[PDB]
Amino acid sequence: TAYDVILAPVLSEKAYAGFAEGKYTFWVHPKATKTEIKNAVETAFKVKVVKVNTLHVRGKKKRLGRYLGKRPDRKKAIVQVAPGQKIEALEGLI
Amino acid sequence: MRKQLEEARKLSPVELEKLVREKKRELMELRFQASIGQLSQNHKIRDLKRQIARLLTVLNEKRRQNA
Amino acid sequence: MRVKMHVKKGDTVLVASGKYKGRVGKVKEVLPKKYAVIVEGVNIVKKAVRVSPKYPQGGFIEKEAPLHASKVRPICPACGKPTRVRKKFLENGKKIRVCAKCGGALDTEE
RNA sequence: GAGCCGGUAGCGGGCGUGGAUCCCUGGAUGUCCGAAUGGGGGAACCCGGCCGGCGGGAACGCCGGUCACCGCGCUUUUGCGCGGGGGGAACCUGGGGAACUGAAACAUCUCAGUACCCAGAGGAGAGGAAAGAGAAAUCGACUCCCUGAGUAGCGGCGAGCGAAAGGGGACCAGCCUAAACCGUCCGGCUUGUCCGGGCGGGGUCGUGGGGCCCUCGGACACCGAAUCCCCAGCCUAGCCGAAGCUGUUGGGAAGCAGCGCCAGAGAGGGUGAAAGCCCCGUAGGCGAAAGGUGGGGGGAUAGGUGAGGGUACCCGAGUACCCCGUGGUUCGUGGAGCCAUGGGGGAAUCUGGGCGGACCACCGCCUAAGGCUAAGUACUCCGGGUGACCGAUAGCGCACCAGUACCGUGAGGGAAAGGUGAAAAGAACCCCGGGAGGGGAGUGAAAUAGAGCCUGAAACCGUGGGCUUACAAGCAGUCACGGCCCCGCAAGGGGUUGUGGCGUGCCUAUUGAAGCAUGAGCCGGCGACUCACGGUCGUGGGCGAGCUUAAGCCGUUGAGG
RNA sequence: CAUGAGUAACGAUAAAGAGGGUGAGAAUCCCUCUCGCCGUAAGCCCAAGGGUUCCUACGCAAUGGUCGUCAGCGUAGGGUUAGGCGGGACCUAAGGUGAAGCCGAAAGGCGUAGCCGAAGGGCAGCCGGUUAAUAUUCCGGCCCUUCCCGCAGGUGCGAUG
RNA sequence: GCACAACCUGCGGGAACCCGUACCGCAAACCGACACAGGUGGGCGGGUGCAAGAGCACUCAGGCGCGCGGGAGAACCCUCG
Repeated sequence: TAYDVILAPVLSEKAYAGFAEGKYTFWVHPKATKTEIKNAVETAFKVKVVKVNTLHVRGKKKRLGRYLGKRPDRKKAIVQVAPGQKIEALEGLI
Repeated sequence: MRKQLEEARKLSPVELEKLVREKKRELMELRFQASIGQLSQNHKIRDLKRQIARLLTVLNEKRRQNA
Repeated sequence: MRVKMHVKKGDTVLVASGKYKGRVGKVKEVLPKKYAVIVEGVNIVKKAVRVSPKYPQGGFIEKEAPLHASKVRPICPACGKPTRVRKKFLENGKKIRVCAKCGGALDTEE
């Protein structure tokens, strides 16, 4: 309770280009306030929170032998930089 | 790391505070890892979580003792 | 054959079997006594995978089932297992004693 | 005690004899919904006001601690400090309370105070020390069982309905408060001498209590948890613990055989086909803990009980009682009593007042219009165990991703599917093929044991073989015989039929059926005269006086007395 | 598990024919070429309601009323982000709730006030460009919105009665 | 309270969260248990011609070709001359 962390980067393709020049996209604690995004963002990666937007998605179509389901809840949020800093290794990475 | 049980015993306010906080960050590191080293990681994840968990068990014990 | 058991890594005899030739019990569960005597398996003529040689057919088949094995063997083979008399301060020593005796002392051999 | 990262075994990585898996008891956050209560709201999601915090400060926004409502008592000012509420399979109290069907109609009546809506206390409440019984100069709380008679009786006296004291049994504490009088006291009003409310002695058990006079009196009684300490019963973890191997037919043996074995423990299951001596911490007996629960046995804690006469009396309920309007009760309107209340009347302090006999004269009875609770019968969610209780269409419907699939708007309804094998060794590999799937190799004891895969029949469709069939009119058939073919030693026995004789199919309800009356699609599994008492007649059996409920007791077998 | 039955039927008389292609196989997929029927709809569009799916990639034993190398089918992965669009962060009627209050054997009946409660009120942006896929949400050009800190200038300012 | 730090007004600075789009969507994805010719709300409804016009006939864009095919084509019901 108060363990700041609240996310998992958007290893997502399309989301790549943004990482590429100025914005970055990730999966975030389905719940964090957008200002929550700004803070986790800022103190976490020592940056400059710019433009913080959000989207959400649940799962559809998972057949399980004799019964079925479709998954849980994956949350999406995108935040941009001010200069183009931080996330380096992450980005060079994927 | 029963030994860690010990360190635990050892620290207090702001201490345990930033300890568990930073450690937590560490596990974040893990979260990140969700697609890199991985293999020997496993444990950093499960155990690390158990560890920090303890961290909390303690804070509770101590400040609880308090108020 | 329950939450409780017989010998462990141990080294014992096969009565009603096909081998009898006792030996290393590589592993033994807690509930299904499931124990492997490394005394009779097969090949599972493997996947056809490169998992086993790209030209496969697994070798060490050894899941030991039946429980007619005569666990424990001191200078004596088929014997049940005793318990204790403690003898020393805090002494469980559920070693195995009957006729001959064996307790699997933490030394020279299991 | 030495292995585990739940059901997934697989991947990819691990923790642990410096008690790791895990069994238990108490621990910590303990998301959002749900009584919800800080506010709202189509719940499980959006809002807000106070102190703390961090960040880019202010605005933003999270952790956080935060803030209904109720009535309840306390300082009228804490509105501080409590209570409840919200549940719950059945049992339970009261609240309110119905047609069927019976009475072969049916309006009294009946099912019944039953079903159901409700409110609510529990772990069980219910009732629970007598204005009782009952008539003997008798009993003695309340509750539940057997019996009391299904008589006493209630009634279109009709269908029907139907007690109570006693006796047998079980379980056996009894205890209290306003009850002006005491005095005390504070408030009173208004002052003297009324009421109000606190302390008490009084604080009625089967009758006194108070105030005056005298005899008084100087250690055994515990609660309904008064209360505390314990052996705390258990909770779930515990522990031991009896004796065989050789052989041998077998894929097997625990089996046939040989000899050797145990037993205060031949209850059972489990170990490749049926073990006391192999698996099982079981019957043998014993085991055990610092938590969560108490009856016992005893202590202490013990509020509070526990004397005698005398004397002008004042001191348990605001309505007893009587008129009608009604409930109870074995009572349905009646000669109809007692308790109980809706209307109007409308009082007695132990010469008191209801009660036995509508009522009147008697004796007798009990002591009313307040309070508390244990203990013996009920109930079944949940645990344990046993079953001339069930086997996968019976069992809970439900034996395991069935209260879910799926129909309905909601209310609501409400399936199916259990097993491969002994163990996975469950199928490398070669061959037709897009694939499935098909022939081989290996499996193996079998794979006509091969993945919906045990046992795996009937129905129906199929491949081959035997007899049979194109001038034939018949449920069917079937008696006869002749031609085929079959096992055959013959006797002859099989199946097959062409010729001919004679032949209206079965069930139900019918005076009456072939039915053109009907039932009938075909196979398979389900599918319907019982149980409890009363009785009643028989008749198989014990004594003529014969037999024993409710219970107390002994009880692997639990043995019957 | 049979039976009419391999007859009745394929959901509209808005017709289709070719060539080449890909394929284990293509009347029934892909391009392209001839051709008919819509067109006032068989248009697009917002909304509702559906809630997967949409896309991209493999696959077809089930499913389409046969096809089927096609799919809204199966397997996997990725896909919608907005101070200024919408709705709440505001308003309210009918209308529900309901502190008060009146009222029932009980459960409730009625209910001002305040609240909840609407494509009815009110409010600050548009267009051109970019993804397999979303846009006035992304990018860009252009045009604003309130609220907070300040400062600068200006005032009886200061409810929501 | 204000009034010396309340409101009206410029410039600078700084802020602005919650839930929403995919696509179907006069319809094989919404309602009829079916890829059921039924129904289901508002937005010009391109054009020619017709006196007028969302009706008419051919078309614009844009949308198709209903999803089982080939075949001779006699009875006869259908539809129509």
